[PDB]
Amino acid sequence: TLNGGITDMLTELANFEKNVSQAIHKYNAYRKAASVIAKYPHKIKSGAEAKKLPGVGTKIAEKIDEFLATGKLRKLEKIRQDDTSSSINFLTRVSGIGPSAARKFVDEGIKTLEDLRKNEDKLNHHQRIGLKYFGDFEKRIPREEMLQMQDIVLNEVKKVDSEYIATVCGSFRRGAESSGDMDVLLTHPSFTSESQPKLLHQVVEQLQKVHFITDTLSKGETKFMGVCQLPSKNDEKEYPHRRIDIRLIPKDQYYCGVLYFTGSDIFNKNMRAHALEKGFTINEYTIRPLGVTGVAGEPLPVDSEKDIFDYIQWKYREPKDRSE
DNA sequence: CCGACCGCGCATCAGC
DNA sequence: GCTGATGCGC
DNA sequence: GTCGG
Ligand SMILES: Nc1nc(C[C@H]2C[C@H](O)[C@@H](COP(=O)(O)OP(=O)(O)OP(=O)(O)O)O2)c(NC=O)c(=O)[nH]1
Ligand SMILES: [Ca+2]
Ligand SMILES: [Ca+2]
Ligand SMILES: [Ca+2]
Ligand code: NA
Ligand code: NA
Repeated sequence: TLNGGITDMLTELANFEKNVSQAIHKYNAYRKAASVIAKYPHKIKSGAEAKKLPGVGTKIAEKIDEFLATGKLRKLEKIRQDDTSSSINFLTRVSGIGPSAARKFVDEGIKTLEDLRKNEDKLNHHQRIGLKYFGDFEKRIPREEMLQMQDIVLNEVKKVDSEYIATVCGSFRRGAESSGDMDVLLTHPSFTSESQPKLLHQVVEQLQKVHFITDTLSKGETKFMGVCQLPSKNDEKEYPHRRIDIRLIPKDQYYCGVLYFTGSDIFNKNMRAHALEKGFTINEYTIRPLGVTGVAGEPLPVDSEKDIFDYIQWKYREPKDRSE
């Protein structure tokens, strides 16, 4: 919490730009600034000092000097006191309510969870589920629970067909102590770029059959987004409901997918910048060679995460060591 | 100065 | 009925 | 809002 007041302020400004101004690039600018400042190992003494960090520019340096001298930001103070902005900001915490729906709801006097619960007819299916689990979806997931969730998913997937490959990615695969949701990448040897039906559906159905998956936000042939819950013992309290995504990826793009969806964002960026310096380009699907004039060639064969590191002559980085 | 800032799968809607 | 645009999440 | 061409 060296500069926790500054990072809190920048995050509040970010959330305002995202939810109220509908300016996703300023949201990400403020987020970027807050991240580098949370990494900085000194209590910032001036805006000029922070401005030396990448992502901190002139207007953020100005806000830091105001916050340092006064302990507050009058832009934020006015925003907090604006009832419309505060209601729009709150409503976007419902999964499925974005800035457009939030503003539309607030315009017609729908401002609170109660107002939403009163107006289920004006909600689409996703929004109804987000409202249903409003508190649960904002809880984090302890790693011990993730581990238990991974066991169910891998086991039920194996039960459908032994040849499925399922990998839990995101912050969990990087070894985090808690996760926000569960990210599952699924493949099968029979599904390639140049190619069985219902491959995702059968896994989703089996997980519903054992009452692990409890709700569906969206589902198609390659991506499922829904809700799941660990089973409870007959004497203890039930578990929170959890967000879970399952994506079906072709096997020849699978390990590029695992690489991408493990992250982190900073690590992917560093790994792709290094790939370029070696004459390769990595995206979420493929690694391709670069010709002399920057033309990408055909995708290279990838049987594992390690193959990707080998191509660019990088020693394998363990998922836990991929924070950057 | 000024354009880019990831962009795609799914759900939903406006227009044909 | 269809297609393309958009909101949303990530 | 920040960055870079
Ligand atoms: N789960 C998920 N992630 C991404 C983004 C990629 C790049 C990112 O470094 C990596 C993990 O991002 P994610 O939002 O899952 O964050 P994570 O590190 O898992 O933290 P948390 O979810 O809070 O536990 O996946 C997606 N694609 C685009 O954003 C996606 O559809 N689903
Ligand atoms: Ca995640
Ligand atoms: Ca609950
Ligand atoms: Ca993408
Ligand atoms: Na939302
Ligand atoms: Na997330």
